[PDB]
Parts: sequence; structure tokens; C-alpha cells
Amino acid sequence: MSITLSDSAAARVNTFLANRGKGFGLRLGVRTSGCSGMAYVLEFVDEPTPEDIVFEDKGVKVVVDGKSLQFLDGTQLDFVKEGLNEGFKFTNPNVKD
Amino acid sequence: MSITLSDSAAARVNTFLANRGKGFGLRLGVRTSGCSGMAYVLEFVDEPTPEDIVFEDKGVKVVVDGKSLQFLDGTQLDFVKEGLNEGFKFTNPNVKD
Amino acid sequence: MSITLSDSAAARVNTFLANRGKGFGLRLGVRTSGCSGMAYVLEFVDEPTPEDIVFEDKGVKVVVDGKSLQFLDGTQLDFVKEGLNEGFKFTNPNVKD
Amino acid sequence: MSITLSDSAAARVNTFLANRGKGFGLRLGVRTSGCSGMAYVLEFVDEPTPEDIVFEDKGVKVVVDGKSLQFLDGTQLDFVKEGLNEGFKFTNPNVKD
Repeated sequence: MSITLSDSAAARVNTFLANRGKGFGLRLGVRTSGCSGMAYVLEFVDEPTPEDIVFEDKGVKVVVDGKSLQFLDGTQLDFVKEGLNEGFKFTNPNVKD
Repeated sequence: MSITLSDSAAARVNTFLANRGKGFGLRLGVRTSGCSGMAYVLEFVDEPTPEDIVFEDKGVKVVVDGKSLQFLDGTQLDFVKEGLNEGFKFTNPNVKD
Repeated sequence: MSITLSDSAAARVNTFLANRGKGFGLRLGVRTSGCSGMAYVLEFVDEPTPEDIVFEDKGVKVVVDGKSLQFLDGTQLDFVKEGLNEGFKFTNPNVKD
Repeated sequence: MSITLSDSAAARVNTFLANRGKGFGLRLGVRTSGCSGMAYVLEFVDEPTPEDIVFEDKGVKVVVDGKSLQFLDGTQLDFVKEGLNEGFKFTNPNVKD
């Protein structure tokens, strides 16, 4: 944590968790986009691994691999509707552009 | 640091710094690629700002904004030649894909 | 996590948790010793706060305030017997002396 | 950096550096106080090692071992006079007591 969710993102995640009928909560992750690039990833979690770090915002369990925490700290997960596009959006004060 | 450069990257950076004729060294940075994405950035530096953190690998000064250090720690800057493509490549043990 | 417990520490903590009859697990914390000093602190936890980060080693829930994580990462909690003294001991590879 | 010096601390350090007649600046470090304890350390630096991270506040070069940066980030070095006592004092918002 110092990872936060906006109302709409928590709502969206809770919506997903409710329709599914099970699950511990939300996984934030990170992967290479290619060569000089990082991509954020979202997944459902049923079970935290022993490698995982677990925390809470707006009553949503967020699971983050311990090794990925350096990249994700300070992240605000938002859910936005822009034009014909609707989906999750990651923000950092520390980062820019 | 715990940011490292490979021989070829240091060489490449030193090559760039030599042909240019001036410069303090190398800036590692980070920017949003879009929505759920981070892009690594490389720039020349003539002057560290007071916000900057400075360190050394293979006698190359690396300058990193203090706020970007969470994302870049553990980074190995390499320089690779693959097919018709030649350029810088960022690696992290912590990250994957 | 990247916070670990030795066998004896986990045993000791589980022993404590068993005799007590309840509790979520273990809190690792940090406080000022005075002027130029930090002291590690151990406490029982019944409830993770929303500020807390939770993780696992040897089936012991470790709770760490999100703000204290910078100081505690890489910590090995051990439990040692030395002479007439027996108690918890904190180690870091990164740190020395 | 995100390590800062107060006016009095920078003054004090610069005073020390001036009377000495040489030196690159200031080393912030960390050592074990004993068992469950950390102590902050201050030293002069003439030469940053390749392991070191260098930054600036109030035109004072602060040198911090890369491995010690997790413990020192967010530190405010102050210099205070309290009673018959006068000396350096380390603060963190993140930490308490």
C-alpha cells in the first residue's frame, strides 16, 4: 500500500469479484513491454503466494509480488471512461508524461 | 546504483560522450507509455539538478531523478545487436517476461 | 516480505500465538532510539489496519506499516540464545557492524 | 536525496569542511546499535566509492552507500542546540516516537 484505488476502480473490481462468485481480490503486477518498456498487469487472485505482499484500499485486497513492489509503490489505480474507451488506468505522482 | 551498465553500454555511452566533446554523463529516466505502461528514457546530462541522484558504473556518471529511483533500481543497461537492430536494452532480475 | 523469519523465530512466535489463544500474527515496527538511532519493535496483531502491509514466512503473518517498509525490507528476524540471554535479533545483509 | 539538510546542518557541515581545508562533503550511514537497533553515522568523504550514491542539498554533497539508501530516504539532518547539548539530529516523517 501507498497503493490506492479510486472509488470507480474499487467498485469495478468489486463488481468483477461479485459476478465471479469467488476470489481473494486483486493482483497488481508488472511485465516487460519490450526492450525499454514496462507494462502494468491486473489479475484475480484466489490465493496469495508466500512471495506476495497483501494490503487494502476501499475494502479490496491488493496482492503484489514482493519483488514488484519497487515499481508499483505510489500507484493510483483508477477506472475511467474516455470516448468509446473504458478501462483501468495507472497513475503515479512520482512519474510523469 | 545497484544500477549497472554492461561493457558494451558503457562503451556506447562513452563513445557518444567522446564524439559530442562534452557532458557530465548519462540520464536514466522513466515516462508513461500510455494508460498501463512505463517507458525507460536515456539522455545526456551536462548538469545534475539538486533533485538528481548521481552514481557510477564502469566510469560512467549515471544521473537519476530522486523520484524515479524506485522504478530504476536493479536495472542493467545493456547495448545489444539483434538482426538489423542495434540499441539499448533495459533488464531487471526482479521483473520478468 | 523479503522479510524472513528463522525456524526458531517462527517457532517462538507461534509458541507465543498458541499460549495467547488468539491473534492474527506478528507486527514488525520501528521507532526512534534517540537523536541518531532506530529501534526495531515486535508486537502482536489482532487486526491489520488499512495502512498495513501483510505477508508470510513459515506460516506466520507479518504485519508491517506501509510507511515502515523502507526500513525493514531485507530483515531476518532470528531468535537466539546467548549466555543468560535469549531473545529476538534482527539482521540485515545490507547493514553491517 | 529526498534526503534534506536544514540550514543549521548545512552551515555546520560547511563550517567543518572549511576548517578542514578539503573534502568532497558528507557521508550518511547506518550501523547496528545492538540486537534490535540501528545507529545513524556521519563522516567526511574525500572520494565517493563506485558503490556510493551522491546528491545535493543546500550545496552540500551527500554521499550514501547504495545499500544504505532504503534506511536513509526521507531523512532530514538537523543541527540543534538543546541545553548543554549541541549536535546533529536525524528526523523522518515516516518514522515516529
